[PDB]
Amino acid sequence: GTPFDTVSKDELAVENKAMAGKSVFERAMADFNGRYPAVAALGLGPSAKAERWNGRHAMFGWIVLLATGYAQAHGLLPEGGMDAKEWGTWVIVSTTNGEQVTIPAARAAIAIGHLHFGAVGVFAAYSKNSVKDRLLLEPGEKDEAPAGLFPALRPGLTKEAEMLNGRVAMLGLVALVAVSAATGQDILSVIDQGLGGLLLK
Amino acid sequence: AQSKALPFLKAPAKLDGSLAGDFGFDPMGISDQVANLKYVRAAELKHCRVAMLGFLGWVVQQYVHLPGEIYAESNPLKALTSVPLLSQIQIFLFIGAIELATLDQTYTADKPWDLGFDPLNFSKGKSEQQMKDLEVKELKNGRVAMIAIMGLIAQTLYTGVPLF
Amino acid sequence: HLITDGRWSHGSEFLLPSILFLYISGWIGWVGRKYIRTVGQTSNPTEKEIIIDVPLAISIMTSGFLWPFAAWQEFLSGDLIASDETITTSP
Amino acid sequence: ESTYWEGKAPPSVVLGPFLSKIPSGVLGPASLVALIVGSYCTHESNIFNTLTVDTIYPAYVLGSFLTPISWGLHVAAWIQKMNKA
Amino acid sequence: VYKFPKFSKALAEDPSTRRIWYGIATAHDFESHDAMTESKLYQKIFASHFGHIAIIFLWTAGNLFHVAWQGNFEAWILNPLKVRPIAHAIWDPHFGQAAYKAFLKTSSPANLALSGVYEWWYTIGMRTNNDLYQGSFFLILLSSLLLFAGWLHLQPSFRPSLDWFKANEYRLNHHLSGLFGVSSLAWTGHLVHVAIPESRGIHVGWDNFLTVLPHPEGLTPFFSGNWKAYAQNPDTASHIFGSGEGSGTAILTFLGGFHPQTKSLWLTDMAHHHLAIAVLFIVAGHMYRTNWLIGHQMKLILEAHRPPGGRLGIGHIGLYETITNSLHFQLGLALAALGVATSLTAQHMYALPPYAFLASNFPTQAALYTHHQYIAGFLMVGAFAHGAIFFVRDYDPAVNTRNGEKNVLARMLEHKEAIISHLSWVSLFLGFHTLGIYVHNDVVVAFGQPEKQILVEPLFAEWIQAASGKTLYNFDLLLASSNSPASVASSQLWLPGWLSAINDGKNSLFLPIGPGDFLVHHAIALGLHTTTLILVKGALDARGSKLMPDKKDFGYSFPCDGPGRGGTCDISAWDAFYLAMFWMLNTIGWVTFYWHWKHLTLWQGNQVQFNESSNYIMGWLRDYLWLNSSPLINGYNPFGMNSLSVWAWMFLFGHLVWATGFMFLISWRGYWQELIETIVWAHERTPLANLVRWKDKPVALSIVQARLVGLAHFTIGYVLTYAAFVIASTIGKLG
Amino acid sequence: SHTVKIYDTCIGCTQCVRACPTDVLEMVPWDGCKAGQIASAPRTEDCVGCKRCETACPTDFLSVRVYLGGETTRSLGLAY
Amino acid sequence: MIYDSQVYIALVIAVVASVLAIRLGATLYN
Ligand code: CLA
Ligand code: CLA
Ligand code: CLA
Ligand SMILES: CC(/C=C/C=C(C)/C=C/[C@@]12O[C@]1(C)C[C@@H](O)CC2(C)C)=C\C=C\C=C(C)\C=C\C=C(C)\C=C\[C@@]12O[C@]1(C)C[C@@H](O)CC2(C)C
Ligand SMILES: CC(/C=C/C=C(C)/C=C/[C@@]12O[C@]1(C)C[C@@H](O)CC2(C)C)=C\C=C\C=C(C)\C=C\C=C(C)\C=C\[C@@]12O[C@]1(C)C[C@@H](O)CC2(C)C
Ligand SMILES: CC(/C=C/C=C(C)/C=C/[C@@]12O[C@]1(C)C[C@@H](O)CC2(C)C)=C\C=C\C=C(C)\C=C\C=C(C)\C=C\[C@@]12O[C@]1(C)C[C@@H](O)CC2(C)C
Ligand SMILES: CC1=C(/C=C/C(C)=C/C=C/C(C)=C/C=C/C=C(C)/C=C/C=C(C)/C=C/C2=C(C)CCCC2(C)C)C(C)(C)CCC1
Ligand code: SF4
Repeated sequence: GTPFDTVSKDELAVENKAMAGKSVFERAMADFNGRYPAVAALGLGPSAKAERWNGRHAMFGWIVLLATGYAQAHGLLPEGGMDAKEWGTWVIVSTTNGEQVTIPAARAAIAIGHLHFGAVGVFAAYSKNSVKDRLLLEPGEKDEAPAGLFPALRPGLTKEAEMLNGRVAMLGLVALVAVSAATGQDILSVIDQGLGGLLLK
Repeated sequence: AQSKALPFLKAPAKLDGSLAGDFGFDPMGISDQVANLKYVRAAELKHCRVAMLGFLGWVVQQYVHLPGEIYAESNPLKALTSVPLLSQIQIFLFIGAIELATLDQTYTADKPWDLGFDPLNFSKGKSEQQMKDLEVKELKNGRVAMIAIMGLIAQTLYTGVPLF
Repeated sequence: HLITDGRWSHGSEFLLPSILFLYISGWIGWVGRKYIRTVGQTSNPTEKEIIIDVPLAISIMTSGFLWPFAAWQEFLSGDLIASDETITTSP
Repeated sequence: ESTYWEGKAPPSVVLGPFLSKIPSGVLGPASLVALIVGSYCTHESNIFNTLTVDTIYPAYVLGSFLTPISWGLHVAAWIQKMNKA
Repeated sequence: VYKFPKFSKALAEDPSTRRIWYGIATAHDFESHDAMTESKLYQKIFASHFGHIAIIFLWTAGNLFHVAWQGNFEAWILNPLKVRPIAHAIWDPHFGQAAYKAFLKTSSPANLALSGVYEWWYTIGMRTNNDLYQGSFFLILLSSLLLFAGWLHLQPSFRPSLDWFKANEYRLNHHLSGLFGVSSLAWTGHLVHVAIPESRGIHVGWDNFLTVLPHPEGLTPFFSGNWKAYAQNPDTASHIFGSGEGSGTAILTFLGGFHPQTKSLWLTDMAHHHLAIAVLFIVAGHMYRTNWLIGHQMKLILEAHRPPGGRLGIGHIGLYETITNSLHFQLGLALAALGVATSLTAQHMYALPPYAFLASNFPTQAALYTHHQYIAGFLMVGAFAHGAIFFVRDYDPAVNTRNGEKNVLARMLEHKEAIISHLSWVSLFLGFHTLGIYVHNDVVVAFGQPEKQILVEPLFAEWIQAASGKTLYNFDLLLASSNSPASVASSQLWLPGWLSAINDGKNSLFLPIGPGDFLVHHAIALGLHTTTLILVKGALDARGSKLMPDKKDFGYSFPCDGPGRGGTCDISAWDAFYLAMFWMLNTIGWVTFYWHWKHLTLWQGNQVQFNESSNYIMGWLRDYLWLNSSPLINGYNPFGMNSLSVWAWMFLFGHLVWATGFMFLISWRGYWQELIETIVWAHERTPLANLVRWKDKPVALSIVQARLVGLAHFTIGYVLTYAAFVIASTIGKLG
Repeated sequence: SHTVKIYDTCIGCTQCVRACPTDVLEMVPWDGCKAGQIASAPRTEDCVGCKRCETACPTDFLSVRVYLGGETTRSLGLAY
Repeated sequence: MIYDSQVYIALVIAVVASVLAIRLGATLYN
């Protein structure tokens, strides 16, 4: 308060000159890697490996969303709800007045398809020695170098092309979710509006 | 004695010389608990800048509005609720994006208020005395604005008249 | 229901049995203490505790009817309480 | 300093640097007057006249607070008297 | 086998599984960690406090959110006496159709809320599932604030020093005045502004609170001094809570007793209470000295307090440095105060229900009382354990001694034998005679002659009840008399409300008592005295005894000193805590059994069943346990199940955990090390499993660890089985 | 490994050394007692903590003291 | 009945409180 020091002189912050320059992206990456090792060494978090994998998944999922819209529009995507007598009480969603509303059968089928794809992913994860691109970084391996604001304009089946397309697809998913939340329509409704009407036709 | 603002009190130990705007004004001795004056000066300057922008926005919203209808509310406190949540969340996200890097910056640096913001280069070529004078101007204007923006908020909450 | 607040009106419920027990228990404690202190000054104090000296035991036991008087004649002489030969732990 | 004491009375420093300088001939009668005033205020707010919402009388309340105080004043009076003051 | 106990290199070098077990159990003993200083200790404790408060606020926010989302708060508002509050929904894949149907409440299977949060939130003025959501949002924001503060105060320039942490006067001034008084002032502000009109049908939310006057005169009487105006026109005796019918305009009143409709304390009474508490604590927060030359230096106060004749030694001279430099002394004091405080909460929230319609919520009443009494016992045992820890590792005889003479604390170790001997005498006295009277009643009633029972009327306690106004025992003492000065003094302030509540057979306010109450209170006294004996003996004998005159050199918790000198099992101070936990559990069990049986008889109406059968043990066993356990055990039978099925499962689960504790307590080590060696040989000498080998050598649990695990099983089983029994019995007996 | 300390109350009666099951204690020359010998603990790495050493100590409150500490495969008595 | 927006933003705010918790957890060291 006055007759003593609240903070000792031996415990004072020192400005980190090691981050001079080092644009916010480099600064954030360095801070994450130094603060959280053993998850940064694995390639997790704000890393080029994680960004590449998430971009691949975002592109594949744009494909999956288009397929789901097509299936819903074209009379596929089974109708009704799951059978509680067949699949237990865990599929029951609510009981309004004497009727049990269950999980829609369409949701169950879509979950099964997503389970197929996620299982493929889990196999590839526990198949590191036989896959071309691993999920995590080996001890020693170093994370590919960030592409930057604009990756190199190298057309074709190149690392830069896949990188750019993954970033674009992830941004598209972010924008799609933002539009759906702000305006209030369904995700497929937003995709239908953003395709003119050629999806849910 | 050593306070210029309260010519009768003696200022606390940490109020001396540098850190422009130092008028010896710390009667409660808050500076005695903080290890340095870097963080409190950073907070004071952030408040000064936010209050300057708030006063300017208060007056402009009183007189000028965007073409859209959602921005047609004249009362700023009523516009706080009339404006759609999308605009406010966008503003908050922009502020938070600016704030996280500066969050890493402030708690460790020697000049946490120095965000490197000078697009027009109003400080390139200025001497040390001129730079200190500019800092004093900024601090004064900010303190006056803080008082003013709090007064505007209070008078709008107490009378409903957003100005005068 | 027993009225044991202390009033003499219901004095035969608690107070009189209380006095009777205090007399009997003081008798027992006094004769035990007297026997312990008496055989504690012999050659084999521990032997006389598993093998009671029945003559001395009978002598002490029938002398307990004066335990209220004996207690307030040994406390006055300082023979009832030890002072500092009692053992204490380290702290 | 050194408020610790082992004699007959504590040093006058335990009374603070406002009561340490009051003569005992002032504290004593003041303590008795405060005790009498506080007892009368307590007995006038209550006991003699039953309390009511419309009758609180900050004088009697504030007064009654002189009874607890009185205790401290005469304790200090004794401390000053024993310390040749 | 390394790097897990980062704080202890001695454990990290252990090649066995003991390293993992001890790494968990020593993580919070910061004083014993490697490379340890006092500054780091206080800073880490500070950050842990911040994280803990964040956890508490997150828990409260979760309760609010789950009541708002899956509860029936809004429906419960319109019919609080018939609608059963819902805690949260259930989604368990293991449910059959029957379990889903039985637990089904409205739209989904859900759990009834026994925490009484519905009544508490309704009383403080919540009427919408959007009010609860706002509270959850705000509490998550507060949790974020506290987490940010905890992170911040570990940063280099924001880590407080030892002087700031040990600044007693500043912390006391601020804690008392700011925390207590200002929080009470803000709570009075909320109570008045929101709660008072909301109980009268006027909605005061975060929009119309700057324009809705809490009182019609509006702060004019406060500044004018006409403070009586805030008490004029209170709520009438026909006021319907939450509605304007029969309401008033007063905000601070004395009424005493309970609301005629909700059977709970008046909201205007509680606002006035908190305002008075706020003023008192704000005043009391200016006592100690700070940077402005006035106040008290507690070192001087402690040093000056030596009786002149001399019976406390040199007084409290060395206590300031003793308490300041020890975190276990302060922790013990805080835990003792908290235990007494939560015992007070338990004892007052049933006699003086503060929340609307909480008196008629019997299961929540029982659950709240049991929960708070168990927490009280835990806190008391923790206070005594930390006192023992202070004796072992923080007590310095030199500081507490001046020129041979010892201060008030050091003298407690001189007559420690006297203290322990007299605690033992009181415990033996109470146990012998309470058990004697109980067994006498057992034998006499069993032989068919109940008239020969020894039944002592609790006249001393009935005297107190009459003193507070109960005209049931014909004492005519202080408030049972209309002519006594105690009655004439408050005849116009709070007696009409208080007398109308104390002299009512439907309340729990000063429940009528008889010989059974006398005997059970003596049993409670015996339990308290024996638990205190164990804890005090462990605390005083912590630094050494005749069997181990260097016990302080072995620390607070060590297994033993070996089989030498006759055997030294359970000789440490930690073992005293371990033994006293059983006695605390037993004493709290007696207290909660007494409370629950008394209130079950009161609610069912057969109070004659308790008054007659509570004087002998078989009466308890037959009429409380055996009688009220019937609804619980029939939560599921070979014919079906009820919503009480989960409580029967928890009953059996508690019994199982209790007996596993019995395993860990009766069977000791040494018998489990050789068996583990046999298992190790079997694994090492079998094909197809030799490919897999352990990294940590499997060893039996240590003696102290085994005692802890057995105690944990015992306590968890105890708590679970009694919670299941009390809740299920109340629910199944009282509808 | 556990810690074993010897105190000058040692009378050199050797009962501790001949009771150690892991050969931790030994008798060394001394001039503080009649026997001219004092117990020593030069091999505490083999100390198991069984405390047989201080069960055989005749001195009043012991002259050999075993303080249990960090555990090792030798101190835990692990044959595996 | 609370809306999807009310629950969603409460979940998002809960996530933010989680990132603040690990930062405190990691700052209290391994
Ligand atoms: C007969 C002698 C005698 C006397 C005078 C006392 C006196 C006392 N005992 Mg004690 N005690 C005795 C025998 C005696 N004890 C025996 C034999 C035992 C073993 C069971 C104990 C076990 C014991 C404990 C565990 C405690 C005491 C305590 C006490 C003190 C409080 C009184 C009390 O709690 O009674 C306790 C009495 C009993 C538990 C029952 C005693 C059993 C019988 C009745 C006594 C033996 C009679 C003896 C055979 C007579 C032979 C004499 C004859 C040959 C002439 C007091 C100093 C307490 C204390 O320290 O408080 C200060 C305490 O905690 N005593
Ligand atoms: C006004 C200023 C102020 C305020 C509000 C606080 C508030 C707090 N400080 Mg704090 N502090 C202050 C100034 C202040 N401090 C100063 C100036 C210092 C430096 C000297 C400190 C140093 C400090 C330390 C070192 C620590 C705190 C801690 C805490 C927290 C305690 C835990 C908690 O939530 O308790 C909430 C408690 C209540 C809301 C009230 C409790 C109600 C009680 C239990 C009921 C009692 C009623 C009655 C008496 C019962 C008995 C019945 C009767 C008949 C006897 C709390 C938030 C601790 C913490 O957790 O840090 C994060 C901690 O470790 N403070
Ligand atoms: C706010 C109160 C508070 C605080 C700050 C502390 C703080 C401390 N105590 Mg302490 N204590 C408290 C209350 C408190 N205690 C209470 C109330 C008791 C009585 C029960 C104790 C009893 C106690 C003992 C006996 C000891 C400590 C020790 C310690 C120190 C180390 C703690 C440690 O290693 O944790 C280790 C943490 C654990 C081992 C986790 C145990 C978790 C238990 C078993 C519950 C988990 C089961 C859970 C309920 C699962 C449910 C089952 C499901 C099927 C329903 C530390 C300074 C120790 C020490 O050395 O002090 C110097 C020590 O020996 N305390
Ligand atoms: C926008 C975003 C990140 C924005 C980050 C910003 C601004 C960070 C700013 C900062 O760092 C700086 C600059 C400086 C720092 O000091 C401070 C901060 C402020 C912290 C991430 C989006 C991230 C978006 C991601 C990762 C999207 C992933 C989508 C995937 C994987 C696709 C999944 C699917 O395909 C499946 C699986 C199945 C299909 O049915 C469904 C779908 C959904 C289509
Ligand atoms: C890349 C992508 C999809 C890629 C799909 C691929 C590769 C599929 C490959 C396949 O192998 C699979 C997987 C499976 C096979 O069976 C099918 C094929 C086809 C063989 C979608 C991107 C989708 C990208 C989208 C939707 C982008 C939306 C962007 C928006 C809305 C931008 C808005 C802004 O630009 C404005 C308007 C103004 C700016 O200032 C601000 C912002 C906000 C930046
Ligand atoms: C806005 C402001 C300054 C803004 C400056 C900016 C953005 C400059 C930015 C840059 O320089 C940098 C940073 C870096 C450069 O490289 C680039 C640029 C971009 C050039 C100051 C306001 C400063 C504003 C001040 C001092 C306001 C004082 C207000 C008062 C006294 C009001 C009083 C009243 O409102 C009440 C109280 C009640 C009412 O009813 C009555 C009245 C009287 C109206
Ligand atoms: C071990 C130890 C410790 C601990 C301790 C403890 C834990 C204790 C406890 C304690 C306790 C727990 C106590 C209690 C107390 C209580 C009291 C003290 C009470 C009182 C009351 C009163 C006094 C009342 C009165 C009245 C009446 C009766 C009527 C009404 C009114 C009036 C108020 C008047 C410590 C850490 C410290 C240190 C070390 C050692
Ligand atoms: S423990 Fe005692 S006996 Fe066993 S080895 Fe170490 S010293 Fe010798």
